[PDB]
Amino acid sequence: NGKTFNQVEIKPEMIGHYLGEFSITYKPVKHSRFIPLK
Amino acid sequence: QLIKNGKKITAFVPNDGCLNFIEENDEVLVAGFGRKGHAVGDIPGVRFKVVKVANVSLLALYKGKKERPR
Amino acid sequence: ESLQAEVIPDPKVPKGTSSYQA
Amino acid sequence: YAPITFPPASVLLFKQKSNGMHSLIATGHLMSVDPDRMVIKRVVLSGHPF
Amino acid sequence: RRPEHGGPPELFYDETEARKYVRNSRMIDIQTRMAGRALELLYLPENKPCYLLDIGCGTGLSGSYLSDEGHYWVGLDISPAMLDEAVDREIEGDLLLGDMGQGIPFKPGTFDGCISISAVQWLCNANKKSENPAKRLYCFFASLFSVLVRGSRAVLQLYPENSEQLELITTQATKAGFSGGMVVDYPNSAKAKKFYLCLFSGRAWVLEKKERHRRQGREVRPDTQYTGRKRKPRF
RNA sequence: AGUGGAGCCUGCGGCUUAAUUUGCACCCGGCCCGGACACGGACAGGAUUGACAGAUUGAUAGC
Ligand SMILES: Nc1ncnc2c1ncn2[C@@H]1O[C@H](CSCC[C@H](N)C(=O)O)[C@@H](O)[C@H]1O
Repeated sequence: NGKTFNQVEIKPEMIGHYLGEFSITYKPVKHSRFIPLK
Repeated sequence: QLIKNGKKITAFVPNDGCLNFIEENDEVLVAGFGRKGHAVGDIPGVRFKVVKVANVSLLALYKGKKERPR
Repeated sequence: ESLQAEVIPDPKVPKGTSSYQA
Repeated sequence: YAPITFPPASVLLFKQKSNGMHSLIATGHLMSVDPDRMVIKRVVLSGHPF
Repeated sequence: RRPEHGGPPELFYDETEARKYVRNSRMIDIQTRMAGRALELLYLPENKPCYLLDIGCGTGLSGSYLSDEGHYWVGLDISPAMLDEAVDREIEGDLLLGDMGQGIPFKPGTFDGCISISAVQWLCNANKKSENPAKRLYCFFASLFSVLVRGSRAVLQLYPENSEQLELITTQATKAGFSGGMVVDYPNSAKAKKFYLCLFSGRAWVLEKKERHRRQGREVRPDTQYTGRKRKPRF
């Protein structure tokens, strides 16, 4: 995937898809008020 | 505190390196600062400078020419 | 008389899945 | 770490030689007796701005 | 350009304007959002059903927010059509068809807090000849100061068209007895420029000498890092 | 006439990231080579050069 290797089974229903779909190259994005006292 | 009259004065040391030769209860020879009884144009309210300590000059101690006893 | 106490007297992931893919 | 001594006191430092003689290395006065004085070891890391 | 510049607030906010007001999706969102910041900025007693005064309720948008928070309130409005559609929305708090500049008719020390969302910028423009902007603002602020329990904060969200507007509002408030300031949340941000008037009711010597000699016009050594530096200790 | 409202696209911030380059530059892995001078070591008992085949490797290769 650019950095590491991901191991995958080859299932019979995996027939129509590329190999690169099964190793995602990016990680998902996972992303206190003033009150005056005087 | 001066010996011959018991008066207290505040005396100047040429740098902080020379002050390490001075300890409490050392006999010190003191002169005036240099403008004839007037204080310093830089340090407010000091008129005296240390000349000798333990019968050796601060110039001889600061230049390694002589050592002082204790 | 003082005492000679110099010190204190008081005492779910598949096998081949990488950590990235996980 | 040393027993309390009230100043003034003179400070002689000696290093023991192999032949048994003590060689004099220092000279001075006992400044103070307090553990509140802290020593600060400093480490400098160096980097190259490539 | 501005709703305020149109003219008399009542004549501007007619039945047509009122219908379009509640139909506007932005109006709903921005007003509830501003009322949230208003109730937060004013430091109401925490975990306490408060008694606020809606100086500019209009459609009862800010009012409905206070009802949801459990804070009972009284509305005040110059637009009859807007108050009709506010009572058609069935808001919990009571309403009253009156003028802010004229004066709030409540016992001194009755409301613990006051919510005013976009309504005080209309008092700085004399729509009639008798209308006096300074006097109208002052009278309103003085009445509010008294009506409000001495100590409770009266948050006042405003939309100034210039500095003169803000200047007038602030002077007429500070001289009426209102103390505090103004919290401009997100001041640089323009779409979030929210002005809330929170108003509670209770070697250098050698350098100078060388410049002296330079102005006198004689030859002066060039100024370097060795200008004033002690050469040595002196014995 | 609009924009500021809504959906989409894009530019600066910010957030995630190995990198999301910057006022193919970025990231993850694998090759190639990198002084003489002085002094002290090993060196014809042998210093050192080239090499088939197999393998490691994402792949092959006396690198
Ligand atoms: N002098 C005055 N006296 C009373 N109400 C006034 C006034 N000048 C303006 N207003 C009111 O200011 C309002 C502007 S809109 C206020 C409603 C608020 N934005 C909300 O929806 O929560 C109008 O409803 C108008 O009646």
